[PDB]
Amino acid sequence: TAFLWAQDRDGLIGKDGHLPWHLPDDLHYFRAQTVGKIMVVGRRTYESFPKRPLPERTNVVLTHQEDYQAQGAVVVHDVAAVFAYAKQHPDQELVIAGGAQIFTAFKDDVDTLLVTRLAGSFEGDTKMIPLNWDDFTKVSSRTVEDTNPALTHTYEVWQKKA
Ligand SMILES: NC(=O)C1=CN([C@@H]2O[C@H](COP(=O)(O)OP(=O)(O)OC[C@H]3O[C@@H](n4cnc5c(N)ncnc54)[C@H](OP(=O)(O)O)[C@@H]3O)[C@@H](O)[C@H]2O)C=CC1
Repeated sequence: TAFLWAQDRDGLIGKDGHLPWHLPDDLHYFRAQTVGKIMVVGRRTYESFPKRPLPERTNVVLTHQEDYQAQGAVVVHDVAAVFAYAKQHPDQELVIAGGAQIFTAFKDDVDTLLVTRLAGSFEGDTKMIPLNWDDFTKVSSRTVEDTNPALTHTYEVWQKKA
């Protein structure tokens, strides 16, 4: 399983349950990556989905109550069950597009970590938590140069190391 997330250089992920900055460029990449794979997105996150719904994709909506019905994605209230499901299908890749609470709960045990850095900065009421360098290491790093300083960003991939 792999976790994909993006955060501002200053230390911001979003605000009012929405993305203050618009980067369709990076978003297209994320959408393409999740193609042919099962991904789980938190309900609060779903509210931020700027390009919804997401047809022709195995998306699952995460909610507190199993009884609650969600459209476009399967509703599961058991965090442990999702993990076991992925374990059952090792061949299938798992990608998580939030929410932050979900990220935190599964932050301690993640096989693949995806980190996106933004050259620009945005103001918001949500700040990203501290990252343990010892817990994870970067397998490789990629540099992307855009005309606008804010547009330019660096993409890196981290994996668990013994
Ligand atoms: N740095 C980053 O890349 C990330 C950024 N973000 C940003 O944050 C926003 C979402 O974060 P935030 O608003 O704090 O809320 P979350 O998206 O983290 O909220 C998660 C929701 O999932 C459901 N849920 C949580 N825990 C469980 C559980 N144990 N069992 C079942 N369902 C569960 C709940 O739904 P309910 O209570 O509504 O039924 C809960 O409100 C996104 O819209 C985005 O803007 C989100 C993820 C990652």
